[PDB]
Amino acid sequence: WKHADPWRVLRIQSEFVAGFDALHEMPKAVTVFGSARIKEDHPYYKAGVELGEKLVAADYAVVTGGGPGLMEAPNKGASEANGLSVGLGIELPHHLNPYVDLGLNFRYFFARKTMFLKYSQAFVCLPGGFGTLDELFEVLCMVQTGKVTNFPIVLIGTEFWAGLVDWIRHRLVEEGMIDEKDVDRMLVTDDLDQAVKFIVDAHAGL
Amino acid sequence: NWKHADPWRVLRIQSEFVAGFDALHEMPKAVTVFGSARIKEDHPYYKAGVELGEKLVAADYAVVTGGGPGLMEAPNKGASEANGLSVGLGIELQHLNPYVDLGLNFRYFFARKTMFLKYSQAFVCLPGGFGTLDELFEVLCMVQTGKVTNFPIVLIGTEFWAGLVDWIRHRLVEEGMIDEKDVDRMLVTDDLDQAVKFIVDAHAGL
Amino acid sequence: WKHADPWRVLRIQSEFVAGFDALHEMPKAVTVFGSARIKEDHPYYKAGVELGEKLVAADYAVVTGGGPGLMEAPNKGASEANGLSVGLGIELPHHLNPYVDLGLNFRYFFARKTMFLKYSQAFVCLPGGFGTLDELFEVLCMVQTGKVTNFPIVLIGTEFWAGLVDWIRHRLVEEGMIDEKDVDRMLVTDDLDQAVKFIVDAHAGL
Amino acid sequence: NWKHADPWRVLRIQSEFVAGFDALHEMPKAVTVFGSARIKEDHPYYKAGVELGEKLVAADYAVVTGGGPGLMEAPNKGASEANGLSVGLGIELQHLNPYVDLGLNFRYFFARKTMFLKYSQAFVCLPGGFGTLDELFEVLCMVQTGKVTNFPIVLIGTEFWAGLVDWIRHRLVEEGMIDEKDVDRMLVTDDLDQAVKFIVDAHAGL
Amino acid sequence: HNWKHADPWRVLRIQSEFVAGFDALHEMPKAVTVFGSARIKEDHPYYKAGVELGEKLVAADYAVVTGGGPGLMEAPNKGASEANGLSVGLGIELPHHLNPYVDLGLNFRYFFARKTMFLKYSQAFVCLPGGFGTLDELFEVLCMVQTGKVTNFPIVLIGTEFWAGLVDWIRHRLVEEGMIDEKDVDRMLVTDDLDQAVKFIVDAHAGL
Amino acid sequence: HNWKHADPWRVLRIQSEFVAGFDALHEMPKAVTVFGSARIKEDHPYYKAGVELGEKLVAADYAVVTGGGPGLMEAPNKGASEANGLSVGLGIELPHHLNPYVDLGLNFRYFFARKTMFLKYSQAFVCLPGGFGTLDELFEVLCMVQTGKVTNFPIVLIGTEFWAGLVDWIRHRLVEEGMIDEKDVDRMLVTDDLDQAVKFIVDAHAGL
Ligand SMILES: [Cl-]
Ligand SMILES: [Cl-]
Ligand SMILES: [Cl-]
Ligand SMILES: [Cl-]
Ligand SMILES: [Cl-]
Ligand SMILES: [Cl-]
Ligand SMILES: [Cl-]
Ligand SMILES: [Cl-]
Ligand SMILES: [Cl-]
Ligand SMILES: [Cl-]
Repeated sequence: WKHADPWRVLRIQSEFVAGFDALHEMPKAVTVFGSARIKEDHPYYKAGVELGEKLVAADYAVVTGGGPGLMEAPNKGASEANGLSVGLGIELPHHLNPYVDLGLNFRYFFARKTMFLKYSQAFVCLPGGFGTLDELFEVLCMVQTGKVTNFPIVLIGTEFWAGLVDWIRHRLVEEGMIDEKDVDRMLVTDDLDQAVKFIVDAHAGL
Repeated sequence: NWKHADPWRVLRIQSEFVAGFDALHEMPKAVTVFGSARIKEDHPYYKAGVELGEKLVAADYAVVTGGGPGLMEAPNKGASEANGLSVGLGIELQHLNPYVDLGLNFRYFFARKTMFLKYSQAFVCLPGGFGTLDELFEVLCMVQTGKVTNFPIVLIGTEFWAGLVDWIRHRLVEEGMIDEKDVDRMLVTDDLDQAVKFIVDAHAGL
Repeated sequence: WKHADPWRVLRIQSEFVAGFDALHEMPKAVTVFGSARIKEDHPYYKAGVELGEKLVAADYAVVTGGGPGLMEAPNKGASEANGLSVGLGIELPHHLNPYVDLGLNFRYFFARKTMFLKYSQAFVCLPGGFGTLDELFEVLCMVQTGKVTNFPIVLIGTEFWAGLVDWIRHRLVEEGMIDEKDVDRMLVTDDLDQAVKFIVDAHAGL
Repeated sequence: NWKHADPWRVLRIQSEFVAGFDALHEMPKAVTVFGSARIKEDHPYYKAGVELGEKLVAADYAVVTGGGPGLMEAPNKGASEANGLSVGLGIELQHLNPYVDLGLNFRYFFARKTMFLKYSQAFVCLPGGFGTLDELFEVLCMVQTGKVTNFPIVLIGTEFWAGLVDWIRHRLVEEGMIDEKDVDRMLVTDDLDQAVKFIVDAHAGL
Repeated sequence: HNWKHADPWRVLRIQSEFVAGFDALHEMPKAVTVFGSARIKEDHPYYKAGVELGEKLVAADYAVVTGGGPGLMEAPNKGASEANGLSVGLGIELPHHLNPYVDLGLNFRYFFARKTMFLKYSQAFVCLPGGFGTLDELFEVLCMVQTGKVTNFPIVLIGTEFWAGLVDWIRHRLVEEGMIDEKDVDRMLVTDDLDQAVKFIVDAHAGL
Repeated sequence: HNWKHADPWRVLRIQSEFVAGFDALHEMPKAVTVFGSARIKEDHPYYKAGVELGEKLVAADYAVVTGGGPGLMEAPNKGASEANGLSVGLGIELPHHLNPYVDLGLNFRYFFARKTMFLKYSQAFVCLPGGFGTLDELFEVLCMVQTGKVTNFPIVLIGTEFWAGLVDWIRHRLVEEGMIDEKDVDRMLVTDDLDQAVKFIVDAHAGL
């Protein structure tokens, strides 16, 4: 019965109840994603740290998936600036980083994803792999369909993201897969103050 | 406003899992096919999705789509007209295309997505926008992390997908954000029988 | 809605699902209770430690409420003998001891109590206060009513328990509140080998 | 044997909480009264429980019991015959005594117990066996830990309870397992108006 | 609360135990009762002595009757049973069965009924070392011998070193203060020699 | 995919922008277009120069037309508006509004339509320091002056130090290699004196 569907449905539920209950009081927040593999002496990591700090300076909780690399970097920045640093972890066949103040673990991928969208009001993507891209395209869809509103999307690293963005222009816009505004609405930058200000300005007057 | 609050959200989520697990319980082996909703029937990508549907049914697979128009309908048409099993898992936003034999409509994005991974053993991406991309990188990340196994990923459209693949293959691999096998494992092709035999072979002996 | 009954019922459920799921694989076990206030240099604590070790030597997991004092003592004994030491903690207006290997935290008192009874097959009470006595009388009731069977109850500390046992004889038996066997079935001892053997012997042939 | 397995246990537990929260939703202020089920109507303890029921209703309380015979029936009779609100929360093991105006039957011990703490603001213990003792030390421990507040505890029967109180007061206090106020706070008396006024006073100004 | 927990039923239960005991033991052949500590284990010298005693009693054609429990009650039951003699156990029901060497077992709720059966259906008492349960039967038989309620009822203590201090106190204090007469104590044999014990019994029963 | 994303609709949209622009600006009084970097902030000396330029242009009875964005487009709009002159902004629609000092604003999707409106409805160009958008308009007006498609159309660069290296290259390299004639470059004024700039324009427009 443990692996059968009746228990499963109950377990799924149980995980949604737990998540919603533990995050119910969350203040305004930004979710930051990026590669788990990048090390602490890398420029992207330094930026992630600086991004953490500046978001807290703008009164935002920082939410990440709680792993190492470019999840750690923004948690570290936020925590050491004495803001609220949240890590929403996932059980993988593959542990929360030491800079997560409010740590949650999720068994179900789909429950954890829902949390990011329900308890933050913008996404910033530092450079990453498939996990980062999975989140980026999900939120681009949610914005495009109106399931979330006033939800800024920012990409950090111009060198890094250029190829993807060019392809989405050069091919998806050109072929009518998306509207121009679906890609245009994203900010792509190397400037963290402008990244934060872009978020503040889109959230001004709620 | 109980209708927008958590207790009701939880019951609705449960209701959706239950309805999908019940309806999909008996599913034989299957392939999920993704692609842009906006492409019309006289387009070559559409004609290709009809023929893919047909060949998948000739290989004894059920064909699963998101249930909408365009390149979700094409494979449902192919599969349907070949007298195999055609499935559409819609999202509430419009109705299921008229070539769905087994239809379900989901309100929750994340619930629908789960059902693709649970009730099919391969993903084929026809050209598409952000909804297709979102599904592609979700599966790439499930394969990468071992959460699914023997789960082939095919992209149809060499010209369309080239530039994405080139960015992945050069940005992500070179910066060390994925391993080279993580991208090489997927098939990129315009040859539909080669796509099907790719899938068959990866499922050999189950 | 958070403090209202619909969410509450869902939360209650969620906690039962989580507990049953995490303890489902438990091997045979004994629950040990006792005072949280007793210190590590006290005779009762030494006995609790020795009790831990001997239960593991008889192939039993040791389950406690995970707090300090005479919960810690049996966890320590069991853990340092490389057996399975379980701590089932409770959120109080009042943290698991360092010798808990499998630690769970419960919001609901009634869910945590159910766990002790469902995932152990005997109770041993070291000397304690009201929390210990609450558990002792609950299990005495469950045995008396047949809700659990082959469930040995042992009290440790002859000097300590004498007054209570004498009163339950001198008054509850004499007045017909309970049958003689309801108190007689308990072993009261200072001898830990005999405490363990009493449990082994009552569990022999399942 | 789905009927003894966890999925069904969970649904049954939920069903029981829901049914109790629904039926008890509107409860005015109340006292729970405990005592042995085996004492008959011509006994003085029974006569005392009838008069206690009556006086509780004269003080504008509903009277809550476990719903069975003996010293659970006596207060239901007193309360009932004085035209106040008489409640019985039975346990499945037999039926509710005939003086219950508002009856519910529970299969789960732990669910029933919760409802006493949630839907009454004082416990009175007539002489009883292990079921009474179990409830008494549960409330003692809730009061001690701050989980309930302004929650008076009265024991009726000075002769009957003396020896328990003397053991507590000397063993537990002297060995440092409880503080002296933890036992002094309860009232032990044969005077029923003194018992009621004890409760009224502890609830003064709500 | 219950009829069962009140004097009318208690009197019926009492009667029941006398009846069942008198009925089951009525036909007993000649017999010795052996008492001693329930706590001693099978590897202790006393245990081994108890086994040999049961064996020798049966070679003298006696049934061997005990309290039917463990330790130095089981030992003489073992001895007797394994020599193909009659081994009897009259147990007392206690919180937390008869030992496996008892071949005619009865079980008593009432200590006082059980104690009557030892005096009525055996004709000698032998006390291996023991505690308060043993000392209880000893002083009862001694008072039954002194009052004449039993006649020709030899009493033997085994373990000279174990018993010496009790027997010295009884002589130096009870005799000297006139609480007993000297023959009330001189008539017990105290010895370590089991053949002498059994011979004391045989000889005491002979010429009757 | 959409009618909207195809050439028939594009041609209609193009026509629409010319029509709306020709319609709205048809009545314009005499005007100068000012260009310069969108990136400079309001505390920079160039910004302050831009404000003063707008003020002085309006005192010479010119409307002041800009690209309607921030930085050194907003500065002359501010100058002009706050002197009670006509301040015009012809914006280009870009990912991520007209500046708040624009009092006659239009917004263009098509860069090429917008660039036509600057040439058709102003009679002088002044370029504050700027980047590639600025240099683009400069070399277009210069080519329109050299080809005779506009006449009596003065061109002024502000910031002698900023512009010197461009103007030196144009003389030492384009003239010397015969790519332009020397008057094609000598006819621009380069200066830091805003009254001289405005006087160069006035004088160039006089006696016509
Ligand atoms: Cl798509
Ligand atoms: Cl193709
Ligand atoms: Cl009771
Ligand atoms: Cl009383
Ligand atoms: Cl003894
Ligand atoms: Cl000896
Ligand atoms: Cl001798
Ligand atoms: Cl520019
Ligand atoms: Cl200047
Ligand atoms: Cl000058």
